[PDB]
Amino acid sequence: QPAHLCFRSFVEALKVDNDLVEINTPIDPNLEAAAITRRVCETNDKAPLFNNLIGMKNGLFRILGAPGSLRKSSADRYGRLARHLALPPTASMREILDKMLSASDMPPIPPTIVPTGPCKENSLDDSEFDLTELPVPLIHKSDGGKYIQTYGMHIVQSPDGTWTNWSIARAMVHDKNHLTGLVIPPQHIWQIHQMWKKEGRSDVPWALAFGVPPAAIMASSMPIPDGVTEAGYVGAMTGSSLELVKCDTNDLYVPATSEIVLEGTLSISETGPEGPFGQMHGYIFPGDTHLGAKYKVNRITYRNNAIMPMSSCGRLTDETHTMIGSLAAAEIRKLCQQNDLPITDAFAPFESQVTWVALRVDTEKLRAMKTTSEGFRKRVGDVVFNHKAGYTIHRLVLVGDDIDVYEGKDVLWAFSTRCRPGMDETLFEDVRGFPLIPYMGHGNGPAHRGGKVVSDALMPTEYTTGRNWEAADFNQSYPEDLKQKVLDNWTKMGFSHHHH
Amino acid sequence: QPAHLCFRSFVEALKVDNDLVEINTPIDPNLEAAAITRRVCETNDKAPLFNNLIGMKNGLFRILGAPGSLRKSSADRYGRLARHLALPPTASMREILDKMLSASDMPPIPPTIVPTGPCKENSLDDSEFDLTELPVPLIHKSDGGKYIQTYGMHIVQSPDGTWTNWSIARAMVHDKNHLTGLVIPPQHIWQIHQMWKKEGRSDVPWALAFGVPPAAIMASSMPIPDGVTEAGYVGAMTGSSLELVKCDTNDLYVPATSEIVLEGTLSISETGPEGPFGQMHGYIFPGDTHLGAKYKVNRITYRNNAIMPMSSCGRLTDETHTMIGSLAAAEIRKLCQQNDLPITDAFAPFESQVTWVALRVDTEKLRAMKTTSEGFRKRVGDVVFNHKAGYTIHRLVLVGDDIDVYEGKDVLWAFSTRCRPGMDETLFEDVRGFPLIPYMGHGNGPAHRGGKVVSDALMPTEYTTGRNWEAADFNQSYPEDLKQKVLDNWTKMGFSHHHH
Ligand SMILES: Cc1cc2c3c(c1C)C(C)(C)C[C@@H](CCc1ccccc1)N3c1c(nc(O)[nH]c1=O)N2C[C@H](O)[C@H](O)[C@H](O)COP(=O)(O)O
Ligand SMILES: Cc1cc2c3c(c1C)C(C)(C)C[C@@H](CCc1ccccc1)N3c1c(nc(O)[nH]c1=O)N2C[C@H](O)[C@H](O)[C@H](O)COP(=O)(O)O
Ligand SMILES: [K+]
Ligand SMILES: [K+]
Ligand SMILES: [K+]
Ligand SMILES: [K+]
Ligand SMILES: [Mn+2]
Ligand SMILES: [Mn+2]
Repeated sequence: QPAHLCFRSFVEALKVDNDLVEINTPIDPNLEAAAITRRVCETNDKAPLFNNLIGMKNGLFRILGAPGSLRKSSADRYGRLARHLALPPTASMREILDKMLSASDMPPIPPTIVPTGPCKENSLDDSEFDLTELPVPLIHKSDGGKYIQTYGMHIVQSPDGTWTNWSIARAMVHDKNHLTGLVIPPQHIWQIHQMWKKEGRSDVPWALAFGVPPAAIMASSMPIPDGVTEAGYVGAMTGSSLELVKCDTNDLYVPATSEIVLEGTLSISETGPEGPFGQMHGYIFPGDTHLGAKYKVNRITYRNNAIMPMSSCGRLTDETHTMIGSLAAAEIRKLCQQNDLPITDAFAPFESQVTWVALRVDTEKLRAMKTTSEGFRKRVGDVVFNHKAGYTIHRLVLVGDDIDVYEGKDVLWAFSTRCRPGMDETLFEDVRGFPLIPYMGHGNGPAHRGGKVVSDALMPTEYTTGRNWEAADFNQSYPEDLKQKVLDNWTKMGFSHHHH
Repeated sequence: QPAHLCFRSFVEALKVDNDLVEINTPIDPNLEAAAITRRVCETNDKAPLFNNLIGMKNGLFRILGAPGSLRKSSADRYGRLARHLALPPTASMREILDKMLSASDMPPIPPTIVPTGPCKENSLDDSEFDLTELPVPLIHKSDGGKYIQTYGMHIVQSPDGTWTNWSIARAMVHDKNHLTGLVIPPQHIWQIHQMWKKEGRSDVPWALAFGVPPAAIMASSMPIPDGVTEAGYVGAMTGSSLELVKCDTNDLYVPATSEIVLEGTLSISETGPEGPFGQMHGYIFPGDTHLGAKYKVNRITYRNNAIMPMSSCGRLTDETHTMIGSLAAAEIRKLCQQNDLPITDAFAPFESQVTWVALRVDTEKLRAMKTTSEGFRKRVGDVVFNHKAGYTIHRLVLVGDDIDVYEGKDVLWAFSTRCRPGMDETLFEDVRGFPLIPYMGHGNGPAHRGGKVVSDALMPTEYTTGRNWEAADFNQSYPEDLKQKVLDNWTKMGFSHHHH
């Protein structure tokens, strides 16, 4: 089975890529696995596969850390992401995001139901498992629980059956048969949960699948539109119908090659303690526990020699940056284009802790609009910040055509030199804010509202007659023939490879 | 003569450091020397010494590029700066800035007049030189003139004789015997020029010395206080009186080992076309020529085999960043401390194009002040932005004790995660602005006023009870014994030197 359609095959791809380290000696899930993984993430090392995890019983479980983190080399920097999508490992960010947006004007390819799959190789009923006895990792020393769920896919369906949503949301072990987790607006898991609550008849049928097809975990991390079933979108993007099996205890369908599947319910009435968790902005607030959603687990099914993917998230760079940020940015690009705004490219700079998105403007189109900064800033921010795709993003940086938004140094250059503080900015206080950013939920103002800004790093002539500068750099401040001479004579003169 | 007291010795130090490339084949001063130097600056390579410059006549001149730029290695990153000051080449930025601030509470050590020096080895009177015939570089392709003066020291004295100022300010060749250059408020060259203009009796006696003692060019780049003679300050910092010789045509005194000295006058009445010049923010605005100050050159004196230092300035990283930014930041640190503000450290992040300064706060002292963000922001910004040392700086970022302000990635982390846009900021519109930033002089508002901000990246409990988070990183989210195990087993497990 191809790597993008089967997690087990993905793992093998990473091996073949010389991008895996298999650790076959005992590793403690209490902090050690996550510490190793954190180090990998801070240094762009190879992904760790823990094949000998202290506490693994009856095949539950091995761990793969850093499944969507960065490689060291520039030439295959995003290679692990490319492997989730059948792309060459040298694929650019633009090519990855274009792949993820490609199904947005294609017909969905609905999934295919099959009678069984690897995810049925083993099962544990209500009398045979205990979630407190599994080798669930403690990821950060101050976490409020053992976070089993950092890279699985929650599966919930609208009461009417018409929309089945796949998404990632964190969850931790509460007791032998329950999790607690984040279910917050405007996320689709929350939107669906609200529909069940309003109906008031039953708890929400639920499954959580770990080690799902890599192309599915990437759509899981992406804010595709409301009411769109991720399975169909993945099918369209990959050109193939996903093979799903029915759960044993409910009528939901899980990917046939899922490593591990939990089946049960998301309560419409109960909560339990959840968090804190060391998260995407880089922080843990020890003791900041709050009531979260509560899931009941009725049944576990799993592959032989099951592997649990884990994100040891926090400071740069991990899946919370590479996937959350980039995929939001992709959707924001599309949203802007659909609103007739002249945006060519969007990216969340890692340097911003994925709280900014830089928007590359087609300034020939902008010129034709005959507008102003004030007007244009307002229009862009109203589009993006009133939409779910803008939820995580607190600063939009508008930049002209000379800036590569996929290069943080060039975004910082433009921001610092072209956007006058105050005058070239519009503040948005009456928009939904992202509370998990420290300056929001642990800050000076309302946790859930405002704190957003559009920073205009377009120069004034970009609205009127065209760019009126050249950069004072090697590329722009010297003619071609000279530059090439300089390069050709560089090592001859005594000064100091793409792949590395 | 020691490297910090004699430019020729500095050049030799760079050789011995294996931090020089001597180019003995013909190099064109029309763009080629500057292009090579620009490439060095963008890649942190070795400094270039052009010993064979097309157009050099009668010993005028060789060029040394990138005299204060960065080295490739982390361990001696600031080694060229350290060599200007007799510091070890592994010196930290904090150690360099502390050295530059060290003379601020010491008695000045006034200079010593000597009867001659190397700078008198050769001379050209009013009938023997022509500045248009020298090998003055064209530094960027769109510059408005050939910028002879990018790393020399202007020497002007108050009418009353009490203050002799040393500073760097750009200047370009106007004609055979004149330069034009920037003389702008609040710079000391401008302050002195104004005193002469108000007296109205004569043009300002002037000299411009190139290849001066490296400890003197660093004070030249630093905004020490009004009325303080740089020579005395350099003397105190170095522990030795500087040896100066009298000019031939006026009563000013130049460093005895100056490579090249121009003597003449700065006009109190004439101007001429000046600029554009590819500058510290990274931009040139082709055609943006404005009237500048005009200097008349009466006499040139020079060393045998004279060497002209040159800054090929623009995008990161060159002397405009490493010296302008850092030295301003140093003076801002002191200023804050003298105003009873609990600032421990200041640095201008290169990522900001040296338009920001990050201010590290002693939060135990802050707590004792029993204040608020709003109040504290106002107080800091009133100090800094009403002072000359704050002139170039448009954003102040306040950060707590966990942040190393000398590390741009940590400043960006804190800014992006701890400062709520709008609410955690105070805008300053009634302060002097720095017009050379593009968003000022080529922007939407007044070129000379406002555009400044204090961004408070202190969290709320830093004002009250103490930091209430841990970072979700390897350093803070795992106990010591585990971290050390992980490190000790890193290469055993199969994962991947300070000097590299
Ligand atoms: C890739 C990844 C994604 C998330 C999350 C994680 C990872 C690795 C962690 C490791 C589990 C951390 C945590 C970050 C939390 C976060 C909250 C809200 C938005 C973004 C991030 N997490 C989400 C979490 N979302 C929460 O609501 N809830 C979560 O707990 N996300 C992001 C979430 O998958 C994306 O926003 C999707 O667009 C949601 O899908 P949806 O559009 O609602 O169908
Ligand atoms: C290290 C360096 C320093 C400057 C300058 C340059 C270099 C390499 C360039 C290459 C010549 C570029 C140019 C940058 C311009 C600039 C203007 C005003 C402030 C900062 C920079 N330049 C200055 C220029 N200042 C101008 O007024 N005038 C100038 O032309 N500076 C900075 C200037 O030396 C410092 O502000 C000093 O504090 C001035 O000394 P002072 O306190 O007035 O005794
Ligand atoms: K999704
Ligand atoms: K702007
Ligand atoms: K000075
Ligand atoms: K703050
Ligand atoms: Mn969805
Ligand atoms: Mn001065």
